[PDB]
Amino acid sequence: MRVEGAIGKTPVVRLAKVVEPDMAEVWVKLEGLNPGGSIKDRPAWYMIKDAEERGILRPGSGQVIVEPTSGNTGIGLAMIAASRGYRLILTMPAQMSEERKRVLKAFGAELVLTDPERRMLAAREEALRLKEELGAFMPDQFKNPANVRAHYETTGPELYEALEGRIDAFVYGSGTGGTITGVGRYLKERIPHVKVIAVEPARSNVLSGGKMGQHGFQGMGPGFIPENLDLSLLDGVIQVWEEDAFPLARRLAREEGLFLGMSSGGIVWAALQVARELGPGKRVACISPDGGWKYLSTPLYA
Amino acid sequence: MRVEGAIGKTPVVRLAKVVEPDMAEVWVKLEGLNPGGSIKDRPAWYMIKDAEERGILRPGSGQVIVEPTSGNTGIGLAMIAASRGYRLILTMPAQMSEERKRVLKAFGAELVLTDPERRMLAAREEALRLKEELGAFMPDQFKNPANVRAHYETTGPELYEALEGRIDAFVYGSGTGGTITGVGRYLKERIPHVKVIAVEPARSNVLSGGKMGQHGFQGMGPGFIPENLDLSLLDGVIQVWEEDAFPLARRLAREEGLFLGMSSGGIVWAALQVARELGPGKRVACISPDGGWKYLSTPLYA
Ligand SMILES: *Cc1c(COP(=O)(O)O)cnc(C)c1O
Ligand SMILES: *Cc1c(COP(=O)(O)O)cnc(C)c1O
Ligand SMILES: CC(=O)CCCC(=O)O
Ligand SMILES: CC(=O)CCCC(=O)O
Repeated sequence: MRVEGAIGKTPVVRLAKVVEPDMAEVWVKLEGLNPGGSIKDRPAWYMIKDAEERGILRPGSGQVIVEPTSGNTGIGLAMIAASRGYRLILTMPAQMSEERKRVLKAFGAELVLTDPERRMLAAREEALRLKEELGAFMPDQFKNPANVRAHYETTGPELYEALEGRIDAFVYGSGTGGTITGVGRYLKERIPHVKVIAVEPARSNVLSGGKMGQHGFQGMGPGFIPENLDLSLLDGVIQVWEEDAFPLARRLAREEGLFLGMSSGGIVWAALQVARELGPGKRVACISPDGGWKYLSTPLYA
Repeated sequence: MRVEGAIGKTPVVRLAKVVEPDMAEVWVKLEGLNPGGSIKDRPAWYMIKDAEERGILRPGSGQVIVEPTSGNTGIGLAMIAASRGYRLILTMPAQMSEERKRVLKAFGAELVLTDPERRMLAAREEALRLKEELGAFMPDQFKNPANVRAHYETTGPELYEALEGRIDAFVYGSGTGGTITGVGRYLKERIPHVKVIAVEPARSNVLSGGKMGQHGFQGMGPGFIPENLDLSLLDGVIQVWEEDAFPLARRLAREEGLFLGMSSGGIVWAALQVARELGPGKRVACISPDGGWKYLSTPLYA
């Protein structure tokens, strides 16, 4: 079995200290336990695997893959690219941590820095150009149906099976929209009354009607509605503030022994609120995108 | 399920690019995918669990626990102490990464930095001094049989089960000696011809007859023979040099998508030497204690 085969089958834990007596049960799936350290392993592998299936990519060819990403997707892709013999090129703002660059380079990925002023736009522009020049494959994580497909085929099934189908609400901090759509559809088909609740930064509450803005929940709250996010699935949206979430992430590490990432703090915080709403005899499920290792420099853990 | 319950059940992959055609199959169990990020999660839980079983510790008591460690053991214990409500104190050289201190403190552990020049010697003395003035419990990872029992009860079964009981040689870079002993006994009770081969830094070849010395394989090579190490299980000892292991560690990440730790580089290297001696058809299994994440600022990945 290759590294990709080790993707998924992550455990789920039930919170026992940060919950309150009248709360519904709260379960968290630890995606930080994937080979690449995050939930992106799934989408990364599926977008490339799908590309192979369609005859766009040929394994061990050295073919070029390019994607504009400054987060876990770049890591997921670098890991997969390294395994299947692909030449990966990632575009990103120069403000990128002199820490995150090292891991990406460790997998042999090529990093192309872009105007820190233009940001996401410049990164995408450069990636598109490279796509054209090198005739490379571009995942395009926000529009790629294979992103959703990964969670519809693995993440969803895993969560449903591990929780014996006893799920009243599913909570997630949407980023590319793939996880909530993927898991969302899967659970809906079998638990039609299940409530799918999205979570977004209060400071960039585009799903609530608000407007884009800076926020510290790395990995989620893109500042717009991506093509991969199916709104029809949502039964509500919870806005989370760094002021409440970070302290909670600290309680999680300290009291539950769960050292999770920034997006996790907001997501679990949301799950907790949904848990108060539903009450005893109900089970709320959510997902921890990644661990707290890559955020030791943020005020969340400094 | 609590965090401690999400420990283990780690995947095992087969190398496909770094091996040669005249080599036996080479399988690697990824212990970096445990909640605490390393193989230590197991002995950490077992030593604590054993203490609770014997009535030395009651969960949520806030009872003080002390242990000298500048590696993964401190992290696993930190996670467990946080999960079960215990007050952990760790002693270690003052050098210590600042991020490494941040992760331990994220779990609420307390740190005591000792004399850098005298390495673990100073930490050990400072930990004993604390056990004496506070009446604290001390895991004592090098002498505690629970360390061993953890691998004899989970790691071993997992590996045997995952490889269809087909294992010709098991290779491992002994640290506390718990893993090679625990897994070793397990395998040698079910596979009459299985060869258990220990691995140690050439620069601290205590098992080979040489004397202890400074080396870069963090996590293994204590520079002495620990109680937990059952020498009667060994069928050989391979010495490894960083000049060999590190380049390979780099190759594993770039060619197999396996971003592993320093000790993993030396262990895998030794595994290939065995894989070649045994020849094709045969199966060699070894274990990757942890991932590359914590070593991005070391000459291994910087
Ligand atoms: C990808 C990611 C998310 C969001 O999941 P999507 O499937 O992209 O909606 C949240 N947090 C982190 C840290 C992520 O990497
Ligand atoms: C603990 C450890 C080892 C050695 O395993 P033992 O079970 O202690 O023999 C090797 N490498 C790393 C990184 C470790 O943390
Ligand atoms: C909503 C996001 O910012 C997603 C980032 C996804 C990534 O590139 O890891
Ligand atoms: C033999 C060792 O160096 C062991 C290190 C185990 C520890 O992380 O404390």
